[PDB]
Amino acid sequence: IVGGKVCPKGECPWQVLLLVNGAQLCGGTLINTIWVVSAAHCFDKIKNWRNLIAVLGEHDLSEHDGDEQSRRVAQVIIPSTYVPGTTNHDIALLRLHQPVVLTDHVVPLCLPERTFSERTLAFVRFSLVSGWGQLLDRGATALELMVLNVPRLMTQDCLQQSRKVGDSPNITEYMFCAGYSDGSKDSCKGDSGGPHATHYRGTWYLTGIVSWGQGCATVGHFGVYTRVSQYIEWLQKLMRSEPRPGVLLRAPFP
Amino acid sequence: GDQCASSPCQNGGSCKDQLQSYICFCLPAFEGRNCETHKDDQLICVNENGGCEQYCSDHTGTKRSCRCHEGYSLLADGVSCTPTVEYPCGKIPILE
Amino acid sequence: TVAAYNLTWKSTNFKTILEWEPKPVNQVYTVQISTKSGDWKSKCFYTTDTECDLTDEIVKDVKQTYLARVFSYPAGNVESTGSAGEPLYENSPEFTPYLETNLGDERTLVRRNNTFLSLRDVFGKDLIYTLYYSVQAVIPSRTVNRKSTDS
Ligand SMILES: C[C@@H]1CCCC[C@H]1Oc1cccc(-c2nc3cc(C(N)=[NH2+])c(F)cc3[nH]2)c1[O-]
Repeated sequence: IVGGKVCPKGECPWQVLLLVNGAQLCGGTLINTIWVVSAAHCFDKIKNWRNLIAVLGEHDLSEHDGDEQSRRVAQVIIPSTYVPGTTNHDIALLRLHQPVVLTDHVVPLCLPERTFSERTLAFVRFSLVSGWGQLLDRGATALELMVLNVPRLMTQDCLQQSRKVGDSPNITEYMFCAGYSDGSKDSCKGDSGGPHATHYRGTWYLTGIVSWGQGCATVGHFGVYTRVSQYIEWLQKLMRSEPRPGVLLRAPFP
Repeated sequence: GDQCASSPCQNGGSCKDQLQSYICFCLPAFEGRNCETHKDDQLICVNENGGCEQYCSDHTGTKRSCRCHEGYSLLADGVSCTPTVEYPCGKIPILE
Repeated sequence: TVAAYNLTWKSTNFKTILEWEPKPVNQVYTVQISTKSGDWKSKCFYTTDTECDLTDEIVKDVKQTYLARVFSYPAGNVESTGSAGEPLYENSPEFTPYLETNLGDERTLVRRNNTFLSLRDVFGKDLIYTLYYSVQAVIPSRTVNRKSTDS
């Protein structure tokens, strides 16, 4: 997170940290004791599928205090429309092997109803993005969970304000931009998969997933988030399905 | 309407004449150039979430209904939700 | 759907109306207004009009700068969206009531404790008048619309 602050211990109770063989993979959000949402590209190169773990209650990556819980990830489900290597349909729904326990340091973020999201949350200006990713582009990742408040933009305004090229894909209806164009704040590498949470009348909801961008805090650029409102149907239907016998599952989308 | 002369300000507003133009000083419940819109008649879900704390549903020829997320129950007022669980989602326990 | 154009703010003694074009042909518009760091609030839901009174919102903090946009929906399908799943819209100019409304003891459309405030209650010492040495109201610390007209 570039230009953020430290999320005081416990103020980001839904934050998940995915690890592959002990190494940081991506961030994730907790929607309920056994389901976690992340970004699909985070699994583009996973060949040690049974070495994938999720940590909750995590704050300070160096020391260990009581509060952390680790569970293995039993299944990873990504849209059938995602293409390894791209940024569209960048969502992954993970089924933990056993549930986590909720405590003051482990609480899920509400997954909102599509209409409420599209119609009300989408117009809340600021949401928080968080993680243990780089603190500057190509900089050092963090140790204490960092959080940043970013303003959201409608694509017309994003396309209008962003500078023409770079390895920048299009902004599809499955993405949205939030951030600053003056290169002061943004999400970055290591934050990918993590949350974009919106606060509406006392509760927090999951509106986006950290997905991609031109560098991190690149001038004339904004951060791009997976628009979760477009997958709620899909998520809910999957979280009510019966376990099917694969670790990586590509589920039909729509 | 025409400037003041033709009492353009509806629903109890007062007109003020300007350089041809006029201004209508509407009453608390109406707004609009000519105090024509009733603030009290736009209880729809696209209008400040219908006043619902969490979910809103609009209904044909009948008032909109507010709802809640799993773990929450709708209260008497018809708009607010309270948690019916320990760790209701989207709540931060140390800030509660 | 076509996007509105020429969004303009018409404001006198804080009565603020936004006006735009075109006169719709089978489409409706909704307006959203905000302050740079505030949430957007919608007004004039699915209207065929080309103007939207925003007084109520801008007189909450006349010293803020507001931005507004008008969405265009085909009539019949108020859930129409474009390639990016959002409704077509266009933004207005920014407006800072306090430094841009036009002037004409006089009361304004600014309200406080359910009543209205007056020109001086709002411009206190930024407001002076002229005689020659007829009257005109002037706010010499403005950039635009510094003087009013006469009587
Ligand atoms: C963890 C997966 C393993 C497979 C290949 C990509 C890698 O993840 C990444 C590798 C390099 C960069 C990113 C990354 N840069 C990012 C930049 C931004 C931003 N400008 N706001 C962002 F939101 C997410 C990003 N994610 C990233 O998420």
